[PDB]
Amino acid sequence: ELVDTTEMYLRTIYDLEEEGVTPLRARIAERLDQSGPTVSQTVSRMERDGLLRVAGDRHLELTEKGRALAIAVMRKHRLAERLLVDVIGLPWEEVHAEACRWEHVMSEDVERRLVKVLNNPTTSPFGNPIPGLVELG
Amino acid sequence: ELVDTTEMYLRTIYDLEEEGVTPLRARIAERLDQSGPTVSQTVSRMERDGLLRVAGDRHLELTEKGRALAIAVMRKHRLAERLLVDVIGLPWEEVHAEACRWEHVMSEDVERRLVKVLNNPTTSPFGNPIPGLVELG
Amino acid sequence: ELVDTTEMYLRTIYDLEEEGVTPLRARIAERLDQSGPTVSQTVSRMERDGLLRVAGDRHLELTEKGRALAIAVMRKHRLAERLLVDVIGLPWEEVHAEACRWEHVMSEDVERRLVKVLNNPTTSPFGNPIPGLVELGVASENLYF
Amino acid sequence: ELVDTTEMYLRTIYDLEEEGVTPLRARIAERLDQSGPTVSQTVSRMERDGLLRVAGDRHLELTEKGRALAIAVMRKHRLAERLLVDVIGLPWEEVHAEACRWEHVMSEDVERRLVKVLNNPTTSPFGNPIPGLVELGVASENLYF
DNA sequence: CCCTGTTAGCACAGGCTGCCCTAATTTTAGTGG
DNA sequence: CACTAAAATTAGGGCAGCCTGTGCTAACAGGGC
Ligand code: NI
Ligand code: NI
Ligand code: NI
Ligand code: NI
Ligand code: NI
Ligand code: NI
Ligand code: NI
Ligand code: NI
Ligand code: NI
Ligand code: NI
Ligand code: NI
Ligand code: NI
Repeated sequence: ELVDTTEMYLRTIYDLEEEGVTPLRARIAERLDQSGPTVSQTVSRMERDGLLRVAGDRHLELTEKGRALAIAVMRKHRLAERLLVDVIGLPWEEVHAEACRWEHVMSEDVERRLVKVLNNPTTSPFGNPIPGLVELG
Repeated sequence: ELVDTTEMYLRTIYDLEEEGVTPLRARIAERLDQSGPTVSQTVSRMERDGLLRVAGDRHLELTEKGRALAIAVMRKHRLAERLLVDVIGLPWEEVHAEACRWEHVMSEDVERRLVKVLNNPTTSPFGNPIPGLVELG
Repeated sequence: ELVDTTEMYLRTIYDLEEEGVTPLRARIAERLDQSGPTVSQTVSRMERDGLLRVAGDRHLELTEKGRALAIAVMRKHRLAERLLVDVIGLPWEEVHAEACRWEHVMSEDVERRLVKVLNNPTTSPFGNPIPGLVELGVASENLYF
Repeated sequence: ELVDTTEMYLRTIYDLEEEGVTPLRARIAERLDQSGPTVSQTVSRMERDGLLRVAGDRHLELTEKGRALAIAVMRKHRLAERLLVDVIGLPWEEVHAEACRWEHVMSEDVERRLVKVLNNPTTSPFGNPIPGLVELGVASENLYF
């Protein structure tokens, strides 16, 4: 359903920072409609796997490793949204729902093909900036 | 890694019908590169859920329900292939692999849009036909 | 350590009714020594599961189902208490605490058999009446004037 | 359901030593009707708490600490079995089941009273030896050749 | 040997509920001003 | 009302202990070049 739990967690956190709200496990429990214990356990794993940390104040902070992955996903997300509006012609309202699944399967090759095809876009079809276009190459 | 195990088993069984090769479990192990025990388990799970059934000769055959579903995943896989070649301009030797993943996240909404935008396609860029177009709408 | 939280909440509520005190989430807090937030949360599950209802004036009331269980656990508890004292010879100061755990594991089969071997007791050795002997299936009520 | 998971695991492994059957997580899954992943996760927990170790060949081996506790539970189990047969008269088919729950709530105080009241039983009504009475402190090991 | 499969025993990811906590805050009830 | 003590909630956790899906090797079974 999430298609890829880990990435959804990484991207959910990114969203939170973007939204200005403090990233805590409760914020994720709500947004992904999953039990409290599920988020703790999924986050533990991501911690175990050097993707993030739970600070002393229980703040969620991404590691360099994790922030790299998170960016990659948001980048695909927003490239997806673009592709869906400019080219495919999917109605405004459903573009996000669709991209939420696509972000998890697009390769970086297609990403780079989209940059060309879509005319060096720098923003989602909503004003939202596209992260890490530089590292994409 | 398959993204969707079930759907991949379905499309694989479909491919085997298309190619006219005898549909055995050993056949799914080779292509999906899993172990005999692994594919037997998963198959009997799909049997449990009424997607397929093992005959007397151990022939895996799709149910009514299971056939429909497969057609739909093949429809996606190949429309994805069209889009990746005709529009995105992804190199040829990589379009399948990419669409192997995209097939599992595409919405029918996106499918109907592809039909229009791709100018009523009937085949993947590789040649093979695209099924389920009528069922689509 | 409670062994069964739910049965203990019910039995607690029943002790309180026996004793005369109004049954509030806050009494359970003090009896079972648990945090307020915990006691409210546990009570929601029991409300969810149809064991009790929290009334408009915050009173805790047992449902037919809840009351049934309450008695069945009390009955188990004072039977165990009889056994331990009259048969097993455990020192008094431990027999309640023991019964507090045994109450959560004893079946109705054992209970019935206990009634016969203890020569039809009607009270725990502390004197407190054994409830639910009728619904258990081993006695009928016959009034004396 | 099991009343206390850990103790049931310990006791089940101890059971498997008695019958001389190889102590694998798979056995536990079967006997307690639980999924493999459940027992695996729970066994890690008990490893982590010094109750047992998982050998290189996956054999489950009780640590001294886990063993003491397991004997202590097995002892309660069978003491309770004697009590249910000799004294209470619970039907045979229901006795182990009842004991399977009693084993988890009986104090050692009760175990010692039961040794007296049951005239120093050495065996459960099923024929199986009651282990750990020396540790209980009611007897002394003396060897016969 | 090979092909194809089963049976027995694992791995880990990724879901869940029950039941316990502090802290901080808020709400409900009654005394007294 | 005002003010407070008891009562309860909000907010964010903890840990134990359940589950199914989907992946693996080993060991073997039986049919066959
Ligand atoms: Ni911080
Ligand atoms: Ni979006
Ligand atoms: Ni997503
Ligand atoms: Ni056939
Ligand atoms: Ni293809
Ligand atoms: Ni695929
Ligand atoms: Ni009332
Ligand atoms: Ni008592
Ligand atoms: Ni109790
Ligand atoms: Ni060994
Ligand atoms: Ni037994
Ligand atoms: Ni037990």
